[PDB]
Amino acid sequence: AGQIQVLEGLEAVRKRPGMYIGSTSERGLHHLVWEIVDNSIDEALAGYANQIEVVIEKDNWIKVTDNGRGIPVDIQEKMGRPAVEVILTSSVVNALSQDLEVYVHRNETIYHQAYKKGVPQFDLKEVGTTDKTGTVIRFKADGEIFTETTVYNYETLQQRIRELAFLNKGIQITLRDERDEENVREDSYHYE
Repeated sequence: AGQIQVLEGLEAVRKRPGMYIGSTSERGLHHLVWEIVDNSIDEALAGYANQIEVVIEKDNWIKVTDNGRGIPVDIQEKMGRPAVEVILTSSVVNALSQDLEVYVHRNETIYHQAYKKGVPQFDLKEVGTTDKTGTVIRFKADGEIFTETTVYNYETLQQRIRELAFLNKGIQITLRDERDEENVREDSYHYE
């Protein structure tokens, strides 16, 4: 029933995306970034993170990295699935992305899963080791949903990132545009 309810949720979000994120215009595209960054900010507010990095990657992928606890990976009695899988298969960003990848650094281990339109492409796997904790989410917005544009505006991202750092003092939040490898721009904000 659990995994059935997952698939139905994905279908629901992709049928009426504007009901979930306000619009499928440039505004809604940027809302994807906010949803992910908001979750990292909660982890800092909980006492466990203090650095968030947003990278606009080649072809308008977005990568958001935080140094929090890592999304948990323990198998849920609820779903029989890893917690991270449950969390990400119920995410609007994941549903509205053509592709999305997660790397969790936790338990001295790096765990990876990938998704398309919210559907896991393989079971969560151990890919490496680590001495850090945190979460990396990389996604590519689905152009079948975002029919006007899938191109981010640096100044839009910058203005809100600066506002978020000012509002949440002590969190370092960095924005980097890597879309043109010959001119990489970075702005980093850290209030008191």
